[PDB]
This record gives sequence, C-alpha cells and structure tokens, in this order.
Amino acid sequence: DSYVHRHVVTFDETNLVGNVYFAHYLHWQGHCREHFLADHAPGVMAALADGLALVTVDCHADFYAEGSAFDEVEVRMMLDRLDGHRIAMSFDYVRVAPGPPTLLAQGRQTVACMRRAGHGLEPVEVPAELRRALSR
Amino acid sequence: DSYVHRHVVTFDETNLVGNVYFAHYLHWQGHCREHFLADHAPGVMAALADGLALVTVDCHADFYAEGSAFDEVEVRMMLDRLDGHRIAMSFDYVRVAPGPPTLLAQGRQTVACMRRAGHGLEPVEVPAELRRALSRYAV
Amino acid sequence: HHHMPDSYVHRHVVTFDETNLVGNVYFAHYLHWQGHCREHFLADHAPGVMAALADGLALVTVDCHADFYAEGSAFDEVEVRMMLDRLDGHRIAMSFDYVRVAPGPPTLLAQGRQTVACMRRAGHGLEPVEVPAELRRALSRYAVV
Amino acid sequence: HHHMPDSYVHRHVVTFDETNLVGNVYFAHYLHWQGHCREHFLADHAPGVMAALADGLALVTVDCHADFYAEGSAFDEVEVRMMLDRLDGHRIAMSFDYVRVAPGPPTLLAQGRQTVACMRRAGHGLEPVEVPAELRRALSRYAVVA
Ligand SMILES: C/C=C/C=C/C=C/C=C/C=C/C=C/C(C)=O
Repeated sequence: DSYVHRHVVTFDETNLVGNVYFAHYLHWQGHCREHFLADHAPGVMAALADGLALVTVDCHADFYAEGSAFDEVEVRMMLDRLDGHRIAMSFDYVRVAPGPPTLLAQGRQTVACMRRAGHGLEPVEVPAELRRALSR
Repeated sequence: DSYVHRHVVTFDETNLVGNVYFAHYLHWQGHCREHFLADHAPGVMAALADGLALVTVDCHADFYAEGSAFDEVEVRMMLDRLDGHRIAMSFDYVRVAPGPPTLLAQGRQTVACMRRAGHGLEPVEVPAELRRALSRYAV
Repeated sequence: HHHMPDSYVHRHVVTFDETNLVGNVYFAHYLHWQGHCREHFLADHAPGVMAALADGLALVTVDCHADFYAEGSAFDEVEVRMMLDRLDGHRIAMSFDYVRVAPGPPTLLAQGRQTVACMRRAGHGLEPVEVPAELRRALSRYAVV
Repeated sequence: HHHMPDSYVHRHVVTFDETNLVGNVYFAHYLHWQGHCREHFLADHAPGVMAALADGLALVTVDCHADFYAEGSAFDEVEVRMMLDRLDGHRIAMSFDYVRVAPGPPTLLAQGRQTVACMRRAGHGLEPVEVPAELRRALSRYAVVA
C-alpha cells in the first residue's frame, strides 16, 4: 500500500549533464511528505503553526537511472516504522512516462515530532490523526 | 561605486540547455541584498529576526549572454530610488572569470519594508540605517 | 477574480521549500513557475516542440518581470494562468496571472511577463529560429483570451 | 603536528531562499551544499577535472545521506567540511561536517555523505571511467584515517 506523489520534471531541475540534478530527489521527499500531511492529516499540518515541529532527523537517496525534463515520476511513499516520536518513511521514484516504468532512485527519511516552549524543543508522541493516517 | 556581490555559478543553477537557468538571476538579487545588509546595515539584519520583513513589490531581468557553471559573476547593485517604505535597486550581472568581463544580464527590484500584524503584512518606514547605507554604499 | 480561467492554466500547490522565514512564498519562485507553466503548455499542446527540445531547439529567456500583490503561503493552490501577448518572428511574449484558488476566495497574488526566443545551438553560439508552427498554433488556440 | 587530518572547507552563507516558514534551513539544501562543496573543491584543487566536466566527463551521484543535529538560520556562516572516505575504482565516497562558525559558538548542524562515479557520455548513456589522476591526487590530501 503506497502513497503516490506525482511529479513532472522541469528544466530547472536538470543540469548541464542533461539529467535531474541529484539534490532535487530530496526536495521531492519533502513535497511527498507535505502532500501526505495535507491529504490525510490536515490537523497536524495546522498544528505546525501552533507548537508542533516535524523535524527531519536524516535522509538518504540511492540513484539508479537518469531522470530527464518532462518525465512523469511517481514518488511512492511507504511507512517503514513508527516509534514513539519518530516516523521513518521509504520512497521509490518511478518514471511512469515516457517509456516503460523505470526505477530512477530510492530514498528514506526519518522525521521527529517535537514540542518547543521556551528555548529548546522536546520529543512528543506522533499525533493520533497522523498515527491513524500512517497505518492506511 | 556599486555594491558588489560575488557569485560562483554551481551545477544546480544550470540546466540541460547548458546555461544558467533564467530564474536563478532573480535569486541572486536576493542573495545580493542580504549580503548588502550584513556588510553595511547589520542593525537592519537583526530586525529581520525580530519581525521586520523585506517584501518584494516587483522584479525584472534582461538577459544578454549565457552564464555557465563555474563562472564568477559579480552581481553589482545600485540604488535607483528610495521613498517612504520602498527601495528600488538595479543590478548588473558581470562575468569577471573566465575570459573578458562580460555583461550577462541586468535587473531591477523594488522591495517594501513590512511588519506582520493581526490583518497580515503592513508597510513600515525603511530604517534610517538602511537608507544611509544604500545612499553611501550602493550609488 | 474569476474561478474559471480564459487562458492556459498551470496548477501549482505551494510546498514548504518555496516558503521562507517571513512565512510567504519567496519572490523568485514565481519566476520558476513561469518556466513550469510554459513547459507544461508544451507537453499539453505542442508535444512535437517538446521533442525538438531534445533535438537542438532551445527556448531562451530574453526578459522576465513579476509584480507582487498579495502573499502566497504553503499549501496554497495557485493557478499560473498564461496568455500570449505577442509573437514576433522568433520571439514570444507571454503574460501570467497567479491566482490562489484555494484556500479562501480566488485571489490575484501576482502578475508576470516573459519574452522567450526560439533558438538552435550552432557554430556561432545561439541562432534565431522562427517559432515552430505547432507552437504558434497552440498559443493562438490555447493561450489567447 | 596535526593528529587529526585537515578537511577541505567550503564556506556558505545561508540565504532567505534556503529557509522555510518553520524559520530554519529547509533540509534538502544541505544536499545542494555537498554539490557546491565538491565543485568548489575541483576549482581549487583539480582545475583540469573542472575543465573536463564541460568536455564530456560527468560526476554521477550514486548515493547521498544527511544526519541533522541543530537548526541553521538565515545569515549563518556554515563551513561545509569535506573529507575523502574511500576511493574504490571509478567511485569516490566523501563525508561532510556542516559547522556553523558564525554567529555564536561553533555548532555542528549536520553531517553527510555522498558517493560519486566518474563517467563519460558515450551514446545516449554514460560509461564508467577511472578517477582522473589529478582528482585522486587532490582527494588523497583529505583522506579519513583509521
Ligand atoms: C504511509 C506514509 C506515511 C507518511 C507519513 C508522513 C509524515 C510526514 C511528515 C512530514 C513533515 C513535514 C514537516 C515539515 C516542517 O516540512
């Protein structure tokens, strides 16, 4: 069961080599997790203004085949693990058009749920609405 | 005596055509105005963490010659006009290396000083430190 | 102003990486969106031109402009509405309305303009080429009004 | 004299366009900075390789990684400190410390890693090429030690 974020590669994501510059794959992880929040946990999205922080702990990408301008890429996100305050997600980046389905890359990211009164910020349980959305 | 912001073109600013993607020239206006504040208006720089915001009203670029990866570009900023709450700046983008000095592009931008209130962003006076810095260091 | 556009529409959802500490969309992103919009237009309405862009054709930006009216925020749905202003041998002048369509009422965030030249990479640098017929026809049919 | 090996230092000042509404540096910018750092390294220490990158040589990223420890802010002066982890054939593994050096006390913001492969454009694809001697030479001055 994966969450699909659809992304069309633009010229500004390419580079003189002719492929998608590597760092854009990490932005797409972000676009995907944020679109998930908006689609299935809007209350957590709203809570980000209040006092909830979703902080990136780490991220990773493995690159397999080159993406090009106008490629339609599915950024397929899965829950790898939820533990107290941390959420680990994994990502397949699959070109679905043009040509045959092609795995361009894979990735991983961990996010921590924090609350931040005073000066520092402290771990808080993954919110219920988010925990609920994540299981589906 | 324009204010000079030096920028080395990186691969992530290029594109498959082989040149600097046009929209990066606009980011460089931002980089240049921020570097200007750190150099010449550090009190204003501090107010930007304390509720002051520089809000873009308009911007413009004219492109003359292609930029490439590893080009050293001088983003040369000049003050065009100050009013109550607005600053108009102009920019020459000059490749200084490799090869001979080459005007790649020119640009313009108007910025407003704003503070965030209950309704949203509201106009405030340009701080005197910034008006003086621009009149002295970007003319 | 209107929910319904009369122009070519490129839909864009604002992401967190397009915001900045002020809390709005950083101004330079609006210029990227002109590029995203014109590329989406090619894929929708001039796919033969899209293919020529891998075969020596280049769209070179001559100039661009934006006027900013109201702030954009993360997760705003923005319509980047593109209209043909002028077609002149090898140059295309296009205008843009940036309309927030959600949340809240339709709001003009910004307007913009851009001139692009159709060029081919040659043994002289870049050389002007006439606007491809497919693109000229697509712009007259999909980006007028 | 220097027990710990030196690292290559790429200086980066955080700009507003690298921040986000949360108020910190958006995480994906740290990966761009690896790119900026490795390119600045080539311009400083392997300029012949830098020229070959306009002449058909390409550095192709195989993988990359970042661990985030403390928030970066607009106007922070960040040193992106690069070291060679290993050179394995046509592949180069580099590691990165991201250290805020101003304002305030030196602060480790993040660490990172990246593997790159040296390739050349053949047809419509790329093929492995040996790491150029100049680049091998330049990276070995910043080797991580056991
Ligand atoms: C099955 C997929 C589950 C995905 C869970 C996604 C969680 C994403 C959290 C995103 C947080 C983003 C935070 C900011 C500040 O950008």
